Amino acid sequence: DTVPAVNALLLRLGLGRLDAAANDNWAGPTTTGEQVFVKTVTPGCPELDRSLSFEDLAARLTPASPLRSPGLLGADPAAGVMVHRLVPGARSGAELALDGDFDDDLCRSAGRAVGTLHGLPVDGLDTGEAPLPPLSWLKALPWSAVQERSMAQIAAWQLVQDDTEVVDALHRLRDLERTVPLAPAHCDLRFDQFIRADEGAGELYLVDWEEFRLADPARDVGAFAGEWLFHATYSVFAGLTHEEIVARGSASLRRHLPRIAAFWQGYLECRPQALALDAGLPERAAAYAGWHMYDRLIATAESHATLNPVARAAAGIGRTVLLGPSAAARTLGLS
Amino acid sequence: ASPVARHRGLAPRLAEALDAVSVAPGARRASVAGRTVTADSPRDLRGRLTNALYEELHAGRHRGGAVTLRDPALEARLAAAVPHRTTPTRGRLVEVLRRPDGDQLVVRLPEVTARVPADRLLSPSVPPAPGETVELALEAARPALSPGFFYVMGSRPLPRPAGAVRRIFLHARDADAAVVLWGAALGALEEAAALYHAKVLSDPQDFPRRDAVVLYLHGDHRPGERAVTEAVSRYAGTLTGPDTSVFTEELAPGVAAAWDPQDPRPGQSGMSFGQHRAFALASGLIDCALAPGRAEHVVRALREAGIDPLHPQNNL
Ligand code: NA
Repeated sequence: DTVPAVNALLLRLGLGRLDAAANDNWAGPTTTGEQVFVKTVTPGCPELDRSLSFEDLAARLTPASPLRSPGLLGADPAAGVMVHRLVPGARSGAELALDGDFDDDLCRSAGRAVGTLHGLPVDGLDTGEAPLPPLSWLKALPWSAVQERSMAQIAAWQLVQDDTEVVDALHRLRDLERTVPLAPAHCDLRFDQFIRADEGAGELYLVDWEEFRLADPARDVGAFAGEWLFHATYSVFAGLTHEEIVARGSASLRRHLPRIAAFWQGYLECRPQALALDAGLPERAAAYAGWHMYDRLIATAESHATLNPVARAAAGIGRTVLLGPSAAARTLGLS
Repeated sequence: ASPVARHRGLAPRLAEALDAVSVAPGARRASVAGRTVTADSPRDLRGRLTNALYEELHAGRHRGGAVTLRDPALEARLAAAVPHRTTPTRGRLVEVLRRPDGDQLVVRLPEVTARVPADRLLSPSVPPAPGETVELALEAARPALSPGFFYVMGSRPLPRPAGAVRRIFLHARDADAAVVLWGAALGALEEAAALYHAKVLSDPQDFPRRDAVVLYLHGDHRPGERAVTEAVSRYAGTLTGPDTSVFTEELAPGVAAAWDPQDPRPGQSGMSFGQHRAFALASGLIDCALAPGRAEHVVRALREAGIDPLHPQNNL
């Protein structure tokens, strides 16, 4: 498909061709033996324009920044190809969290990276709003998107569409973005956008800046809390009463709260003025974590025909967080 | 002596299959075809037992001895074999979106509010008042709807309250057999004027399977069922493997039929036919082990699940 355009950039960059030891993605050695991560986005191409707006600012960053990103080797934006240096022995944060290696310490380094990111010239950046949550989809899915989703996903969408309180809360959260101090924000954070080198022992890298914008810093804070929420109330569990699933889920969250607290301490170490500028940052972040729950449940529903009771319950925790961000902010330790 | 003597009030095919099944007293161990299953409580055994009875009795995946991805080439062959292209679908109009590049209709379908191109409106012929019912030419092929499977709704709309659903299972031995069986079966069903949805495995690495093709016949199931059974009976044994589930009625080698569950109880819902029958058998077997008498525990639990224990392919 897109191999021509990828082999053409690698050739023009001196990286040879992709060896057989490796939209679509590619990682591994080049004929020249350089380890590269090839990303392709179908195209101009705005995700790559956002990626590049990050790589410009990341260049003006010390190797002592809590925020590290893989070096950009090149790009052909009109073909939707980017190439970066592969992180040696890359272990994603999703792998780490599944193995219990995403510890409090690593969560603090994530907050420092994210806190650092939000303090970094904002002139080259997209100020378009990120379609997350997708507000038009809360009214009506595009027919073509219905035909690319599972029955469980479709059911998960209808439940949110028919929940006026949630739909209203999401419209307000997105409305509030233009009334707050904006920051350079990743806007699509998940544990898998965090990479450690050296097979889990190395430094932390933040990647995937195709949604990088000048945006509400709550998006990233909420996203990180939301991942712990979803991990604690869903991932670790995937014939019981619903009250049991909520109880087991509430206790998993409580045991995972220090992960969120650590991130937020990290965050504030590197961005000590966040609340002096935004008192409602904790609350908006809580609301984003609440949406993030739905987002992650809907995505995982991809390979399901029904919504199991754990997903139904987990959803119910997000409605609580989104409809009660203030209290959720205190429960979550973002106060 | 007889398998039916000892297991009275139960279909002989389920009597015979239960001879391969024992639960230890206390219900913390079970054996299904010498697949051993243990647990720390009766309740944990219920689901481990339910799963084994499912695999061993319904699916035919045996494991008591010494022994995913959509494929576009197959999706194309399966999608090519569909005679129709369109299923008229009713919803309520919410709003008419007047965009110059193409008007769109936000319509509350039964399963989701969707934004549909106005050019798909059939009835009425001009977009009604919001609140009014519309009817839409929506694609019949749904390749993502059911993970693992290519799914198609029939040309003819289904009953408003769908009602009883006759499931027909074809044990395709491979993808090539599936495409032939799929083509055959859709032909017959559309010729017989059937009200149906159907699906077929869309990963070639997942054959063979007894539910490799599944037909969901609504309304009057006998025309479609007769049509299907005549259109494939020629291939039964060759394109379909011969074995079928103990819970189903066999129509020909590797062609079985049943009904969607109609379980009275709230919370015991949204189960497939195979899992529903297996859960009720495990529950009756477990209950037995927590106290001929075994067959009564089993008949009782099936009956409480809405299953006809003489004919467990069907519901009371
Ligand atoms: Na954990």
